[PDB]
Amino acid sequence: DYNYGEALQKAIMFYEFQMSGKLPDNIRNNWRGDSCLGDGSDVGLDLTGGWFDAGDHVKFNLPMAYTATMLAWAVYEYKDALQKSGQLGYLMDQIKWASDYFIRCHPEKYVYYYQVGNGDMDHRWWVPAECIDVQAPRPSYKVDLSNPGSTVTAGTAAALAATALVFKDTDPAYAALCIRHAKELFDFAETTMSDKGYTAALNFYTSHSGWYDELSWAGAWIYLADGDETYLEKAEKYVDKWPIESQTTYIAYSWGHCWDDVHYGAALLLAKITNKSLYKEAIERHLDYWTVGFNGQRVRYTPKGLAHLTDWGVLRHATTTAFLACVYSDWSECPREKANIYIDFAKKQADYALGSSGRSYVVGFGVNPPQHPHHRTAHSSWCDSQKVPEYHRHVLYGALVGGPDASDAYVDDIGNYVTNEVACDYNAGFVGLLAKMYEKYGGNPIPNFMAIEEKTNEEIYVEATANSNNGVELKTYLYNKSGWPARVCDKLSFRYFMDLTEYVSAGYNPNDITVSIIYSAAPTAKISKPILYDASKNIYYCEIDLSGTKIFPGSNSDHQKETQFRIQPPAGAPWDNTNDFSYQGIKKNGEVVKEMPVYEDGVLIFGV
Ligand SMILES: [Ca+2]
Ligand SMILES: [Ca+2]
Repeated sequence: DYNYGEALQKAIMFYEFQMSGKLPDNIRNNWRGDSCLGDGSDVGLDLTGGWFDAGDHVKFNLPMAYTATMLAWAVYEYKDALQKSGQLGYLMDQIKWASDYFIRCHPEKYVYYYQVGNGDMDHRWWVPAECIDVQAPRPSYKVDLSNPGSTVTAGTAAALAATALVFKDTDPAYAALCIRHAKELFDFAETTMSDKGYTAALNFYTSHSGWYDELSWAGAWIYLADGDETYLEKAEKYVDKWPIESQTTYIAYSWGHCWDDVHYGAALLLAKITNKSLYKEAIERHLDYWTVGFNGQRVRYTPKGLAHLTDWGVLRHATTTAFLACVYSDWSECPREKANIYIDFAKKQADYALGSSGRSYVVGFGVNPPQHPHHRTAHSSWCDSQKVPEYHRHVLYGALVGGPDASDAYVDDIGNYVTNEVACDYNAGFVGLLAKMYEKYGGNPIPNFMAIEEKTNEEIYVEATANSNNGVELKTYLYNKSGWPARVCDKLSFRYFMDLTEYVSAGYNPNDITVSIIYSAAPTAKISKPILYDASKNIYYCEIDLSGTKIFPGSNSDHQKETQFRIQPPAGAPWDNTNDFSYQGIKKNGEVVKEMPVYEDGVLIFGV
């Protein structure tokens, strides 16, 4: 059988790679650093934190809130299994990472920021998370009473209520904070009944289904968190506003639970809360359609057994429905025959994602996993190209990709933003599915698993050429191809070492040597007079300081800065470049000159 504990371990770790903001020191990788620390600065608020949505760096709160709710749902249903796997703490930390962010986005009762970053502006740049905020502004978008967003506020209410539910025993004060914000956001959504102000997510996370399903979703979670029947009643109030399967009176059943349709999960929760036939029949009708069929109709299946609802995020849909199948099949009121059908269906969808069709569709897991997920920071280009490097510098452990077509066909290409898309909501229900599969079938996680990668290219270094000319003239490029993690540097300098024995032995003062910047792409570039390095051997160096100029792996030729400079003695003084340490290195290998060491804020970071 497949190792569900390892899969669960990695599916949860995936969210660490999506973290935005000032990162905790207990992350388990060496290739994510601080990012987007100025989020919210355009409106005078701290709106850092949360997750980047997909392979981009926009923070879309509707799918982010959906994700957090689903992860908390996994905790709620499968806490003990998650504890045993060793991953419950990390999952809870990720849930709180998102929820802390939602709370900051809600500075007053009827004002909610639902997006940080602009989709069109953000997606123009194929650069790592640690550099994206240098390339374009990241505006903060909000809804309020004059420009409302019932769908996203209700969605966030559900996330904070679900967070309160799972934290109320271990952190009563935080749960009380979450539940208050939840009820306020619910009232906000219910008061406005409109998405008129929810515009910044157009073409990315538009709500075609509206907010009535979200109101039942949020109401049910609020009730579960603190037992307020006022919100269960409101949740049931809006059931008759849910989508209806056309040509029938049935609650819609032929799609699936996802970020833009939560009435499937809402029906399941309301079923367990009230045991009412309406909800039990609705969810059974849905799960039947996905398994054995309903009234002569059944979801499409690939020849190799994948339930194939659509071509967009097909594995996201199959694994999420499987999760719901797990929850309902574990319920005592679920008819036994179909409890077995449902859980058998859930395992097969889990096993398809993990490799039953011949390859894994989970990055970094199993047999022949995808290697080119459509993900900027895991690829980690230093020059704003999907094609450079031609392989990902990092392994996005645990990422469930979009998946194959209805014939099980699939191509692993970074440019296929459909088959190789990855996203927060793709892994959300997946985590809960793997929790149940671990609870039932086991599979040992990797002990103390850490995503500490080997650095496969030199991050920061000088490339240089030189020519002798009554002294020396240097043409240098100071590179920042950092990757572990990518980072912006603005305090970089390097040293050029010389042996001035022939010069000082002839009676000349090193301070009369001319040092000059000829040209530099760094406007702050400066060069020091010779500095004594070894009084016994008359070794000196000149410091070329580019502090003040950003050098980072991004676009606009920012991953390198050219500096041309000259070091020339007074006319007539002896000069021998051939005994100069840095000159010798340049002529040995100008590509990477260890003999011109690089310093960041005065600390050596490369070279001898
Ligand atoms: Ca909706
Ligand atoms: Ca010399």
